[PDB]
Amino acid sequence: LDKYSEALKDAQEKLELAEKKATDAEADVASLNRRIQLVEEELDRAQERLATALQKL
Amino acid sequence: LDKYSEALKDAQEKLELAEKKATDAEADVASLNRRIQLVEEELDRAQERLATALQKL
Repeated sequence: LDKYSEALKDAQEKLELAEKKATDAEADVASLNRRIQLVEEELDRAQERLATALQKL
Repeated sequence: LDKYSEALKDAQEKLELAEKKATDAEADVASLNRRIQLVEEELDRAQERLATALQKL
């Protein structure tokens, strides 16, 4: 009962931590998706500014 | 024993799933991290190309 209870408190805590890791990994997926998109948008802007600088050049 | 064994297999399944929520979220953030590294590297290369175009300008 304890082997399972212990395995459970550990599986359950590991779950809360895996769920937390998932929460954080997902928070990071979302925070990075935001950041990736921000760098993609800023990249498009750098590329547009580059096309502009190159046309001005 | 069954209550703990079941709660355990469920904590373990939830754990494997949460680990996969995290692994998939990790795969996604990792994909995104690769994208931020590549896009941000291009942001900076575009920004550097831009700085170059602007300096040349």
